[PDB]
Amino acid sequence: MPVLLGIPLLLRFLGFLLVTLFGYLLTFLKKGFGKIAIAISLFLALIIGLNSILVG
Amino acid sequence: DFDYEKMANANKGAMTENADENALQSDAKGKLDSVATDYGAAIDGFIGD
Amino acid sequence: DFDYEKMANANKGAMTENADENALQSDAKGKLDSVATDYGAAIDGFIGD
Repeated sequence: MPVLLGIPLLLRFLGFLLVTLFGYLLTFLKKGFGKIAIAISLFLALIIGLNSILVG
Repeated sequence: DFDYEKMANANKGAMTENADENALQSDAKGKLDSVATDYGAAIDGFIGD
Repeated sequence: DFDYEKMANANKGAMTENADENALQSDAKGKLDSVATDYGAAIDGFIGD
């Protein structure tokens, strides 16, 4: 299906930006699931900590 | 004896550039991959404070 | 004795403009950098109230 000389490269580029940008969203998602790991850890560590004082 | 197929290849050469796919695709990333290291750095530095 | 390479350079000149990269890139920013100073100003003024 005949096309001009530059259209096939505009169509390949408009799906490079999309995969790069959708690649960044993934990186940031994974980071925010690491915050909820730090948070939980902290809480349970403060509980285990108080126990050791009171029983002493 | 017009060389039909010599005029064509002379219209082309005057209304066409040259472009390397894998060079316009390496610069783009190069600039968007510098702003993504400052977005990460920010996030990382808030969870350490 | 058709000057194959004079007709070409006369088709070009009639179906081509002129464009300065660093002038179409300075206006764009100029207009988007005025709406970003009103978005910041807003945020800043809520945290001061």
